Amino acid sequence: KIELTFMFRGQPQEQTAYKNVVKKFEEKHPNVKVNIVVTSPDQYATKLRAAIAGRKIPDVFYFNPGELRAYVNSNVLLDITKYVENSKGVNLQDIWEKGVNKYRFDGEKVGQGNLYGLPKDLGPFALGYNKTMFEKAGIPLPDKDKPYTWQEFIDVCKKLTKDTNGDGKLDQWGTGLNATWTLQGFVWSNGADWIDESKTKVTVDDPKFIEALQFFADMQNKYKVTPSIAEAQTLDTYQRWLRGQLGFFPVGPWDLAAFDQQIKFEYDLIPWPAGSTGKPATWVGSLGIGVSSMTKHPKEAVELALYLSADPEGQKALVDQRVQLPNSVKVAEEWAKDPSIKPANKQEFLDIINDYGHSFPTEYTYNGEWYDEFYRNLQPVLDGKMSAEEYVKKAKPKMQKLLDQAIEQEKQASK
Ligand SMILES: OC[C@@H]1O[C@@H](OC[C@@H]2O[C@@H](O)[C@H](O)[C@H]2O)[C@H](O)[C@H]1O
Ligand SMILES: [Ca+2]
Repeated sequence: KIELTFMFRGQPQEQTAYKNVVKKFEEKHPNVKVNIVVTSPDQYATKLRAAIAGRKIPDVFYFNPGELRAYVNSNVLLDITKYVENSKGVNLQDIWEKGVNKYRFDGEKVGQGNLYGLPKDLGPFALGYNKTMFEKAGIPLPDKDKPYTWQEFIDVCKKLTKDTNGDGKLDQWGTGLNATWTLQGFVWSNGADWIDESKTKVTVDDPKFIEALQFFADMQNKYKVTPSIAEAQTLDTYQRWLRGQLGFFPVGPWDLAAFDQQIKFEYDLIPWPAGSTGKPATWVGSLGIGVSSMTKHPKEAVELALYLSADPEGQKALVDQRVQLPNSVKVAEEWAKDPSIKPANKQEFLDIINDYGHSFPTEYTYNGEWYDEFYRNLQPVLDGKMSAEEYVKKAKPKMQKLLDQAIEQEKQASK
């Protein structure tokens, strides 16, 4: 007799996994029916923004931690603190503190106070390598703890780049990294960032940032350890990694089901190569599961969010279906130590969460438009048509104006 709308995003395997777990929820709560609105990851932001613009908000939905403050100011998210406190034996204290705290807001700052969402997951973005490829080539395996230097990384990528079937054409490459998701680690491990410590000034014109961005573009254009521009257009590097054509490619826990189904070679996880700091860097993603401020059924809505985030049965089903690592810290630690579950070094995921992972810069700002503008016009750098130095000088004032507006608009919306 109760109906909830649950809006979310995922790759195909994730959609299937969450749809299955929602059916489990419906079995446990036969009086609640959940109507699903699901999109691809790239389509999600536009569809959720449209729902919010029309004040027709789904009862339960994924959202970006960087939107928390804005969503609170516009009364989008219900304060679910009391519903969670009164809930049957769930203890958020077993859940990653870093995850829980992204969705707390005390009226002034994120990280403390009332709960406005529950963590879907934490998403450490690790580096994978193709072990089959290394062993066929006779190249010593990467170390599981000590990062390659950038020069060492290029050296091995060059050794992996070859014509394996002897037809005269390269058909295997060291890597093929997507700047949207992998530039951050090179920037951060080189002691740079998109914005300063105060999170109010754009710093992409830092020589350290420029060096990292130029090195990144140089993998394709100068060192030539990737498929060509045309080859990547023909078949993107994610697909080429699945087919066993690339030595290195990132791995997130959300990839594991897809990789189980499609990857036939052996692969394992390693630290990212490190720049001038000598310390590896990468990001830890997260999404929140929120409840509409306007929902007619707040108890049931929070029960669904809890079932996906913290309930041992709901969580076990998600982890079993290989679309995330456990939200419970103790369960995650035991998971990582189980050698029957691959990759062998899935401990690297926890090392990222605990030690060397960072947040996206937009998690700190009121909106992310300033950062989207950096990426919007980045491709000529990546394809060698414009230098990193020339681009960041051009982009910086456009980014700064947008960041300044985010800062101001925060002041005006929180009155
Ligand atoms: O394109 C391959 C895909 O991109 C990387 O993941 C980035 C991002 O994170 C998830 O939340 C979204 O599904 C995805 O677009 C990974 O390399 C791979 O999943
Ligand atoms: Ca060939």
